[PDB]
Amino acid sequence: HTSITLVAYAVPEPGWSAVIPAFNASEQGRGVQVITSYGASADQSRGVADGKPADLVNFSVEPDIARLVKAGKVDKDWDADATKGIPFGSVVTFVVRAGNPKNIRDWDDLLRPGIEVITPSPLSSGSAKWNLLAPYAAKSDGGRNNQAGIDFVNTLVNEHVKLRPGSGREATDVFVQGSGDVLISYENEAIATERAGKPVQHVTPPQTFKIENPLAVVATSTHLGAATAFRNFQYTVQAQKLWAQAGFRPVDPAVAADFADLFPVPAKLWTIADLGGWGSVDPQLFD
Repeated sequence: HTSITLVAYAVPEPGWSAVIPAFNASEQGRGVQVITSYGASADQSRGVADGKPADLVNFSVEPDIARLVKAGKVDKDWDADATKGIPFGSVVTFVVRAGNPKNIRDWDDLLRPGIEVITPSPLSSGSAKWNLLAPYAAKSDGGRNNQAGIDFVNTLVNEHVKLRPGSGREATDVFVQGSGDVLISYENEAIATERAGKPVQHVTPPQTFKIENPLAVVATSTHLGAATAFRNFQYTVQAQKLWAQAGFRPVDPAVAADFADLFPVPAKLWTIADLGGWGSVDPQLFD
């Protein structure tokens, strides 16, 4: 039948590869084959902004959707929904080696002597932006003492980050091969890596950041019938259960309640709204 292409960021594949078969077994999804493309979130956003074929976008951070809106590739209606265009999300977590040999439990543990932190580059990855928003929000109490938030990230980046992988997936790879003592990553990526039999576990710091992964239909697509059907299917009860089962925190309040016992609330869940939204974080960015 028809073919649609999803240009997604680096780590959402475990959920997408579970939802697409369910989509293809539905009335509107039978026959519409979904091609997928995963990579560094910002790199993927730029690709579609300058010609890369796409019928749907699913990026790590909302700015990577706004770039496409600024370029006429994503209609502005994409977040006027009560959903705000966010079908799922995650939290920032510490990926750690099996047994937590170095006993990493909190953000102060990343500043201990000799601890190397694995985290991607904010130029190409949205994972890198979540990974730095959480310690900033934690050490600054959500923008109140803005200086010790910066001063923490300062000491974390300069003295404990040397590798600069392009994406969260690339950060997971080099960490699995043996580089670094703690990898800051999505909770879904830690769950997916653990399940692949890799000898790692994860501890979420008491204060962490709420990851919200946006999804939007590409306006310049010749398949907005199927593309809209594939986007709306994500908010169904079944798809929300599937994302949850894949390790991604669903936005359906009933499914999120059903899976609340596997997606534990931290001591403090910082959100982009706590910092004044992306409108006040995106032009202030660390670098």
